[PDB]
Amino acid sequence: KFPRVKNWELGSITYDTLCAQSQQDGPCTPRRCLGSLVLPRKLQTRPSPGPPPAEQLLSQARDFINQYYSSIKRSGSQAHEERLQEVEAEVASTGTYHLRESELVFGAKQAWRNAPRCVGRIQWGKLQVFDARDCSSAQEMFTYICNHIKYATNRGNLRSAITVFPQRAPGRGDFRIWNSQLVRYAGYRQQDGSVRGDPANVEITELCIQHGWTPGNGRFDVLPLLLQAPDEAPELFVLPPELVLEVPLEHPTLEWFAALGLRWYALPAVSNMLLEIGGLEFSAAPFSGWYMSTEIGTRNLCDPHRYNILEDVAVCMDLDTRTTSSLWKDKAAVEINLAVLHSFQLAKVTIVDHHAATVSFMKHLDNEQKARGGCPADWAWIVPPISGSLTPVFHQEMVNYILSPAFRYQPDPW
Amino acid sequence: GPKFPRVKNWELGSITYDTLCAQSQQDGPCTPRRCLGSLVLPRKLQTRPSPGPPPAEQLLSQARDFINQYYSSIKRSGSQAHEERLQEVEAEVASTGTYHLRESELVFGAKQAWRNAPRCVGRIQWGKLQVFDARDCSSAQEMFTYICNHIKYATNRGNLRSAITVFPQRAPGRGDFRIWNSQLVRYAGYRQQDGSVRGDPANVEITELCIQHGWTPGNGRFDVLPLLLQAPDEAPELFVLPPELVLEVPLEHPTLEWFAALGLRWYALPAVSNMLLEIGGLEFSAAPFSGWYMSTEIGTRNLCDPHRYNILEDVAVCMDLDTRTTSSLWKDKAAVEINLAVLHSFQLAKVTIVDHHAATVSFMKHLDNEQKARGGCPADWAWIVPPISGSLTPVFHQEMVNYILSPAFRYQPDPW
Ligand code: HEM
Ligand code: HEM
Ligand SMILES: CC(=N)NCCC[C@H](N)C(=O)O
Ligand SMILES: CC(=N)NCCC[C@H](N)C(=O)O
Ligand SMILES: [Zn+2]
Repeated sequence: KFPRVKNWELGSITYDTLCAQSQQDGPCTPRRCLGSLVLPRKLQTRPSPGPPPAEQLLSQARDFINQYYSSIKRSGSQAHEERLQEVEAEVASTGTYHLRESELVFGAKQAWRNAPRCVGRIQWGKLQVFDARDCSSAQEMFTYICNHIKYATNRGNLRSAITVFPQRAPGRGDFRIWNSQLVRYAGYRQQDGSVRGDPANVEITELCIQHGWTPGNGRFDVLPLLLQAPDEAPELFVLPPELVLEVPLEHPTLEWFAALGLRWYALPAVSNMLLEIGGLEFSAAPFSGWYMSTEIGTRNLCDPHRYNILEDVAVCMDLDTRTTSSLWKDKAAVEINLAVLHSFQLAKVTIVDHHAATVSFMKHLDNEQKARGGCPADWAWIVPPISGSLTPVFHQEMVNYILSPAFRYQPDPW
Repeated sequence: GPKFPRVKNWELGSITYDTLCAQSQQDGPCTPRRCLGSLVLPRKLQTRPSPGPPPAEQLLSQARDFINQYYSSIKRSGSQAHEERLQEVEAEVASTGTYHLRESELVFGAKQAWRNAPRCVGRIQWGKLQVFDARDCSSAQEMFTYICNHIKYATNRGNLRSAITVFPQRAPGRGDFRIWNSQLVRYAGYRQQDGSVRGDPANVEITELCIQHGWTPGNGRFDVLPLLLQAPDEAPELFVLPPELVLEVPLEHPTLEWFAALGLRWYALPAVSNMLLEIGGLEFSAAPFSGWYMSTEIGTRNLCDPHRYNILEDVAVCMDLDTRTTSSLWKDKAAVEINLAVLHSFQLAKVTIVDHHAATVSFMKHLDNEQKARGGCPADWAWIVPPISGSLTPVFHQEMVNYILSPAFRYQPDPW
């Protein structure tokens, strides 16, 4: 039935009745918990060469349309009943249907709201939705992306946004953004298999040079985009420098930090996920908000398989890197995170630290408890990578489950 | 590929398949519909008081399974001794409704239970456990003697040795042997008039329970609590631990001279005493165990949790940090220094302790050993990854499969 959910810091308890609406299965079973896994083994997004069972697509649609009219307090109204028949009509005749701009906006916001792994969902209602379904080329995707970047960036005063390109069509190819994010630093594999730049982007980097991109030779070279229209070879487009806002990293008191020459971009814009709304799939729907300092300061810069700058900083800090018990790792991680915050604030670019971010997520949980009777959340992804139990979320139990609309992982186009 | 959970390590890109979970003979709280893995106490393992003797039928299969595990472990599966031991257990259950374990079987089961603990990151030490057999114990008084003996062997003047003391199993129509305290060593939690708590808020209940049972309470911030030991069908008796036996460590920072003036301290012996030890169906309601601390348990959870000592702000103020803004990362800075203090103080006092980095690295070694020896290892990510510097340790990047294997350590309802 309904799971009891406790907060070990306050002693409070709540039941989750929202998970009841979950119409999609996760990777867990009573025999064993696989919630710690990042990617689904079967919850993928298999091909769309043959239409989707009208039985299925139709129930999802009726449900989403139902969701939409409850949202505007016009359920059972006339428009509602007639909107349902339109969908019924279109599906029966073509095997698919289309969303109205307004339904799309509602759908995009709900997908974010439902994202179990997002700690910044308190902002879910503030999302600028760019309808890019009137797109027929890779060059057009690029203009749309450039407009999204400009708006989202807004000279450092970041504004959340999503751009939705054409939905998937049976038997036809997908519109796709090959890059995992609109802005990423190249990863160049060198001599002894080592890597210059972002090791996380080695592959996308190689695919780019393999399509005519002239590579640079730095640690932070902004990658070009590989946009792809249905059944066509992806096309390469370089982003106008003045559009890619970046932040040079320096430390408040450690004068030498700026020397490292480290930097990060201001816009976190995930572009390889799929947006599903009422059964319709949007293979290319890039979204962006703003960074929470740990994503850069802890993960991107200190992960062993990423920039892994932990030792360089510890050495410049003159710390005892001989033993683990000197906590040189913990000490250096704290200064790098401080530098990200300080640097972003100094440059007047939006950013939120992990304490403020998780405090605001706690309010969101409360808001959702009242609004829907629960909130799907993935603990491992919600608790910050450093100072975990120093934040409120750590001490809060959570229920993870899939609701629709939703953002989902999808296979790599190559 | 393999029809078992695929487990990946994102740091090293390596993959493995857990086949050991197929051996799980009990479900957890999750379902295809929703994951409840973050719940601390999900009504599943919960070994609730089942007074009436267990289905001889259910106890038999659990018993049969354990015995097979045991003969497997000594490489004698299918042997004559195995079959005879099998017939024996079945006879004893048939006539008495329960059964008993041989000495060597108890030692094996104890170690397996630790080996099987999903929430323990120090399981690389699982094969080195001192099992004190106290199944002959017949009084709260004798319980106190064994416990003192355990603490003395386990403490070993700072050179800590892992151990477990096993008291009599639960019996049909009889009271359970029970240790009311959550740990052989806990600090008192005094409720204040203004509403606050002096000492450790985690033990307020157990503190009021000793008082209600005759303990003359103190008024310190670190008062070692007495033990409430309960023999079958009898009110728990009260016992006070000889101060010389309870080893404690004063906390000082290596470079911050004022930290020591804070008067902070902690005991060296971490000894869980309220968990149930389950082996082949038999239930050991009282079987306290101990090992040694991983610095973050003390430095981060005990001293910095909001509902515990919560000393973060006090230390941050002494460090002259900006505690009015979150972006100054004042909480982080203070946590680090406090964890450093704990580590430094134990090393100075020559008392066994391991930092979160060393510990997680050794747990990664343990995961590899288990992958080969059993085809996997049940682990609870949220509990394995340290409360500070999570992604800085190797386990953070290691996906993990969680499931229940038996023998096992389980939670049990409070005796009162
Ligand atoms: C307003 C600022 C926002 C902040 C501070 C924020 C922060 C985060 C963080 C920290 C994560 C985890 C990242 C990681 O560990 O890889 C995350 C994940 C996610 N967020 Fe947000 N988010 C924000 C806006 C958005 C927006 C506007 C959307 C969508 C419209 C969104 C959708 C998601 C999704 C789907 C994930 C999971 C991605 C994955 O599985 O890799 N977020 N967010
Ligand atoms: C030798 C060093 C040991 C270390 C460093 C170690 C460390 C840990 C840590 C850090 C935890 C989690 C604590 C928490 O977050 O509350 C834990 C949990 C646990 N350990 Fe170990 N452990 C050790 C010895 C033992 C021994 C000897 C046993 C039993 C024979 C054991 C059984 C368990 C169990 C059952 C749990 C979970 C208890 C619960 O649910 O609260 N550990 N251990
Ligand atoms: C919107 C947002 N804040 N985060 C989405 C994920 C971005 C990724 N963790 C990164 O560090 O680039
Ligand atoms: C054996 C061990 N290291 N830990 C068991 C649990 C102890 C508890 N976390 C505490 O901080 O007292
Ligand atoms: Zn689960």
